[PDB]
Parts: sequence; structure tokens; C-alpha cells
Amino acid sequence: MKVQASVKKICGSCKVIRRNGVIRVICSAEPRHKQRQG
Amino acid sequence: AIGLVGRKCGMTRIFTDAGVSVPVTVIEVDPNRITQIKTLETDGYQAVQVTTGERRESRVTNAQKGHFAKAGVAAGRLVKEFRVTEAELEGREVGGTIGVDLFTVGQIVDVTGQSKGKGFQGGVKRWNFRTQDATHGNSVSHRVLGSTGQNQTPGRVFKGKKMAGHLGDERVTVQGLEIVSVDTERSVLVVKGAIPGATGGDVIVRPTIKA
Amino acid sequence: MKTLSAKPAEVQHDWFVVDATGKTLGRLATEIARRLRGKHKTSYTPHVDAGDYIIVINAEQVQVTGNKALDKKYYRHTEFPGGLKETNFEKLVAHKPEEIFERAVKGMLPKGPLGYAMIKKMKVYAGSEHPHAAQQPQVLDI
Amino acid sequence: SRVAKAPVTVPNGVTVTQNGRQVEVKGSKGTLSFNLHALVELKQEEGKLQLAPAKESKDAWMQAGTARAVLNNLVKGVSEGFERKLQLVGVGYKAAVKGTVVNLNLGYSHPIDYALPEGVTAETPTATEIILKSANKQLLGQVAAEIRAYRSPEPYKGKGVRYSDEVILRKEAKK
RNA sequence: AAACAAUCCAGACCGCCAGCUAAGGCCCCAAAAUCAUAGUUAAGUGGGAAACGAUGUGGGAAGGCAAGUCGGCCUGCGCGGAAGAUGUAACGGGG
RNA sequence: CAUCUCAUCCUGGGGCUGAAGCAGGUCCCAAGGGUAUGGCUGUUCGCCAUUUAAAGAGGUACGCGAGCUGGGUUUAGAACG
RNA sequence: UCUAAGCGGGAAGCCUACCUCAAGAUAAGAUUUCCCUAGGACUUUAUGUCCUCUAAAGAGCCGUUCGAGACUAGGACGUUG
Ligand SMILES: [Mg+2]
Ligand SMILES: [Mg+2]
Ligand SMILES: [Mg+2]
Ligand SMILES: [Mg+2]
Ligand SMILES: [Mg+2]
Ligand SMILES: [Mg+2]
Ligand SMILES: [Mg+2]
Ligand SMILES: [Mg+2]
Ligand SMILES: [Mg+2]
Ligand SMILES: [Mg+2]
Ligand SMILES: [Mg+2]
Ligand SMILES: [Mg+2]
Ligand SMILES: [Mg+2]
Ligand SMILES: [Zn+2]
Repeated sequence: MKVQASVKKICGSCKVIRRNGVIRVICSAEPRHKQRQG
Repeated sequence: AIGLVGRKCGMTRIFTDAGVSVPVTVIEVDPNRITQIKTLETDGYQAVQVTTGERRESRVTNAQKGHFAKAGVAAGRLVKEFRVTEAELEGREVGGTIGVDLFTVGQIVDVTGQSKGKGFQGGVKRWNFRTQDATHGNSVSHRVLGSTGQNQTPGRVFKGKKMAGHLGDERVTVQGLEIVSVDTERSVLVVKGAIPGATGGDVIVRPTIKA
Repeated sequence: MKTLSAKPAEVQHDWFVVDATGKTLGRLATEIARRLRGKHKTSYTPHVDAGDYIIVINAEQVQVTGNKALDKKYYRHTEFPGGLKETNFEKLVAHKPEEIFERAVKGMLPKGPLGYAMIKKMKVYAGSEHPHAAQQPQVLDI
Repeated sequence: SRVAKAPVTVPNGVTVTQNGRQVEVKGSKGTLSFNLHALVELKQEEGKLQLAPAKESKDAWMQAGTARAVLNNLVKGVSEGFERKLQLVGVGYKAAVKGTVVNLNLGYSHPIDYALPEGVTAETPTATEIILKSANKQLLGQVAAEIRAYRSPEPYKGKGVRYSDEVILRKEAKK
């Protein structure tokens, strides 16, 4: 998980999510793309 | 937890067959007499009140005389309560007697007593404070406190600060001691180790709370 | 002629019971404090306690809006070097509902001997039953 | 809102009642329930459930679209249940249901056991395979996740406890 | 305006248990609307802070394709970015 | 003799890894407790020796002389460049 | 699609849990037991005053002292010891 101020898609398998007022990025292809805005 | 009230009689040793010496404290138990049973319906909680010892009738007030005569028991030297449950309040009735056979050899107990009083004591004894230089120019400051604060922030001494004052004479409980012997004909318990107080003071023995 | 003050010996406090089931906390507290001070009486005198007795029942059914049940904090300090203590609204309401009304209403009253004497006329109970059946309270629909 | 605005096919035997904000189903596998949100209406024909919004707002369509999707599963299950199957991969791992409590051996120093809840049942064809079967789909998924969480599958040799229809990432560890 | 020489209103000759207003205000502390009408916010935002990030949500002028769907601009109000030392402590408080 | 903060040194819980294992790197959560003795120099610091799970970073009049010391600096003597 | 409705797991941290204090907690709580049951006038007419009678349960002063103690407080005993 990368905790960043600027989170965004990286590949075509990145999905942008909103959980509990936190914007996240989840990727089902490779787990090194997980991002959390913080 | 139901227990016994006794008197600390002294400290001894017991050699075992393997030659090991075991330091032991002897506790004398005059069998306790049940003076009252408190229950949820009239008190709010379950307890067994107990007296032990003896008192001369010229030192028992008329109120305590009536309270002791309401049961069958004779007046003892103190009265004490034990918090219990039912399945522990099973066969206990006023005019009953609890003896040393409540315990067994190899049981773990807690013993509470009143420790010895040391009077007004300083920081070195009360809180293990360190002393200052003895001879390197030190003037009159050997067992003194040193600093007690800061400078105008916060501008006060904090609460719970460690200073000189009265030491000892409190209620102290020692957990985890073992029963070494239960002598029924002399009515004595012997436990392993040290217990708080002086010889002759009132101690309370009850099963261990940790288990 | 002149404006007369109410005599404490002529004051007559009355008894009322108010049910708190499903009610906003502060919008009830303002009414309770206004009744405790006596502002609803034409003999109101700011230096005299001409208020009324209030009984609150079902104190553990009082409500808050928004996210305050989890987010409203109650604080305390024991006056030891680090003794700040914190709790919730929802932990405190299922465990001590009397203190929530105590704080909410006492913050809305004066702060002095007469304010201490007014808060004594509020009686808060968690359940549906109170012990003051001999005083004959009225149902105040606040 | 395509999921709402559509009806579900209620076969015979299945029974639905609405005494309150509750809706309970009764078929052959068992009996279930579903509380409903305060902005949804329900109007069955005879075997055709109808979930509608009340006041027709943005939130009500979203609430009805799931009110439909979950009771569709309730009625889909009480007649024809649900089945999940887990596989154990790696030598030594083996599971065998002792009556109603599952005993797993997953490369530990102590034997693992899981006590199932009342709903789900679990059977054992061979050592390296478990099958759970139930009428509640949520509880079945929960039981599957709870058993999987013991030795979740690893990416270097694929060992562990897996779902059968589960895609496992895989790596090699050269230098 | 919590408290606050230099800000806002206003220039105290004395007395009154009379009346109208200014700045600022009208749920309680604490005087006066728990006033009326139409909207926005869900963040206690209001009641502290940037580059930048994002299918939050309301409004507007247009486009491409054939039960609609796609993504683009202009905008109202919000979200993240947001760590400090005695005690809550960045609405005076209750709320 | 202390007291607080967290931008966490150890211990506790995690995500990613160019993560086989053991051990690492990095980021997140976490302030409950703990967090060396010596040689040199007035030293704070620093270097070195030997330990430890670890030898954190800071605020408090660079905490603390109506609690102690007085080695440095910064009165009066004397000398060198 | 872990969240919008609904249902979970999860830390030396938080609340309990262990020890000690604690109803001046002025909201001053509870339980057992013990003690006090005489007459007259009288007017600022109400828990009103005045004069004889009475003096309980108990507490303290005092004494012998303590493994209790600065002084206190606290524990034991005072001839039936
Ligand atoms: Mg002594
Ligand atoms: Mg001197
Ligand atoms: Mg000396
Ligand atoms: Mg001050
Ligand atoms: Mg002013
Ligand atoms: Mg007013
Ligand atoms: Mg209105
Ligand atoms: Mg941190
Ligand atoms: Mg050194
Ligand atoms: Mg040497
Ligand atoms: Mg200094
Ligand atoms: Mg000097
Ligand atoms: Mg000179
Ligand atoms: Zn990706």
C-alpha cells in the first residue's frame, strides 16, 4: 500500500474506490498498485 | 472467596526428605464463628460475617453484646466479612464454625496483613532515592530531595510527587504462597515464605485470586 | 408603586414528569432549564428560585443527530500530571444516563449558589419508574 | 436501476409474509428472513415479487435494487441451495469433518478444528477437498472465508487453502 | 467584537423603576423570532491552511452513438492533502 | 528529582517487496512499559573500548543554584606570544 | 466493488480485569444491634419559654503501656487484672 496525496490509475486494471471518505486504488492484476490517499 | 482469620505466630523452617530447607511462617487459627449471613434480599450482596478469639465481657458494649447473642456465638476480638457466592454459601449458617480443614496441603493462597510501621521517613527509604556526593564540596545536602519541579512553567509542584512522609502501617497482600502443613489438633497453618506484619498481628488467608 | 420581588416564602414549586423517549438532547435541555429557573412564571425574579421540579424518565432513550453518538466526546481531568480521561456519548448513555442530562442541563444554567440550588430540582431515572409517587407529578408534554 | 424494476420468479412451496418490516421465506431447505429499509414497497402477483421505491428518489432506487437482489437469493436458495468447494494444496494438509466439527491439518504444531454454525453443512469426498452446502448464501461465503483464512494460499508454490474458482497470483524466486 | 489604548456605533452638565433607535443581535447561560417563504450542505463543514488528487452532490450552455448510454467544458456547496509538547483547548460555553 | 509530545530506538499489529527460508528495505497503526558502563577533555558534543532487546528525537526560563557543586567563562596578582 | 442498507475478524494501545484508598459521593448511601417513656406553671401561640426531677446506651479525662508514634491519632489492659 502506498499512502499518497495524489492517487490515480496506473494500468488498465486499476479501479478507483471510495471507502469511508478515503479514495483508494485497487488492482486485481498486480498488488503493487494498491494506493490510499492520505 | 471464603477464608480464615488468624494470628501470625512466628517464622520457622522445615527440612524435607531431600534435605531442602523451606522457610515457613506459622499462623494460629482459633476456629472462626459465623455471626451473620448477608444476602441479596436484605443487603444487596452475599457475604459471611465471622468472629474469632475472645473478649472479656467488661469490654463488650451492649450493642455488640446483643449482636453476638442474636446468633449463638461468643464474643471474639474482631469481626470480619468475606464476599462469597452460592455454591460457596452452601451449608453455612449462624452458629457454624470454620476450621483449618478449609485448606489442603499444596494449595496456593493470598495472605493479607498490616505491615510494620516505620514512622516518618525520608526519600532514601520511602522511594529508593539516590544520595548526593558525600565529600566533594557538598554542603548540607546528602539525603535531601533535590529538585521538585521546573521554572514558572508550570509554576507549581505536581500532584503525586514523591516526598518524605509516613511509611508502613498499611494493608498489604502477598499472593502465591503455598500451604506446607495443616495441623488439625493444634489448629495451625504453615505457609511458605514471609507474610506482612509483626508477630501477633491479625492476618487473613484466602484462596488465590489468580489461579 | 414599584416593582416587587417574589418572596421565597410565598414561592410554590410544582412537580412534573417528562418522558425522554425519542427526543433530541439539547432541544429538551433548553425547556428543562427554562422550567428549572422559573422564566415561565410572571413572578420571575432573577435572584429567587421560583422554578419547578422536573422528573425525567427513560433517560437512556434520548437521541442525538448526525454522527454524534460515536463522535461526541466527554472529558474529565483528575488533576494528576496526565489525568485527562475521555469517553463517548454512546458508552456513557448505556452506562450512566444521569450524567448526560446533568452536564447538558447544568451547562445551561447560572453558575453560583442559586444555580447549584436549581439543578437539585431535576431528577433523572434511566427506566420507566420513579420513586416520587407521593408527590403527585403531572405529565408535562415538552 | 436495472436490477430493481425487475421481478423474481417465486416457485411453488416458497412462502412470503410481511408482518411488519420483516419478510420471511419458507421452502424446503429451511426458513429465512429479511428486514426491509423504510423506503421500499413490495407487491407480489402470485410468484412474481415487485420491489419499488417509495417517493422515487436517488437513494430509494439504490435501496430497492439491493432489497430485490437479496430476497432473490433467499428464494433462490430455500428451494435450490448453494454449494461451495475448497481445495487444500500441499503435502500433509488434510481435512476430515469429525461429525459436525471440521478437523484440518495445515502444517502447524497443533491440529486445527472449526465448529460450524447451525445453517451450513460440510462433507468430505477425499482428503484434499471440502464441500460446504447451505441455504444462506451470505453465511456460506462467511464460512468459506473463515476456513480459508487459516492457511491462505501463497504465491511461490500455490500451497494453502483455496476456492476452486479462485485465481492465484504466482511468482518464481530466482535471485 | 468572550476578555481586547489605536477596529465598528457613538462624543458623558445633573436626576428619573418613562419612550424610540445605532453598531450588533433574537434556543439556554443572557434582553429580544425555537418567525414566515424558497433552496444548498452531511463535512460538526460551519468553528484555522497551498500546489495537487478524486465516478461527492446541486445547477447551466452544448456535442457523439442507437431502454438510453458515453465524456467534455462553465459553475454553488463539500472531501483528502492536515504532526508538538501542563488539560478538552482552532464555536466564550452548553448544545 | 522530574514532567509532557510523537516526527517510534526496542518490544506489539499490518500492506508492498527486485519477499524461497533466516534475515533485510520501505510505508501504515501504535506513546503501555523500557531505553548501558567506562578511557580522553570543563565540556554539551565527539572519538574510541566493551556491552544491550534497544542504547530514540524533542518541549518544559537551551526544566531544575531561596535543592547541591563551581571545573569553563567574565574583577582585583603574575607571566608568554 | 469490504458500504450506501445489513452482518464479521482484528494490537504491548482503550475500558474492565489484579493491588491500595475511598460516602465532606453536602446526592453526606446500607445492614445488625443497643439507649432514652417525670411533674408543674406560662405567653413573642410554637420543634415557645421558666422552675423542680432526671443523667441512659456511650464517649472522653486520668493511669499501666505498645512490634503504634514528631505532637496527635491508633491497639491492649485498669484488681471479677
Ligand atoms: Mg513503630
Ligand atoms: Mg558553606
Ligand atoms: Mg557533610
Ligand atoms: Mg497559573
Ligand atoms: Mg465588555
Ligand atoms: Mg431570553
Ligand atoms: Mg422555524
Ligand atoms: Mg505516528
Ligand atoms: Mg562518554
Ligand atoms: Mg587512570
Ligand atoms: Mg537552564
Ligand atoms: Mg572557576
Ligand atoms: Mg591583571
Ligand atoms: Zn493496476
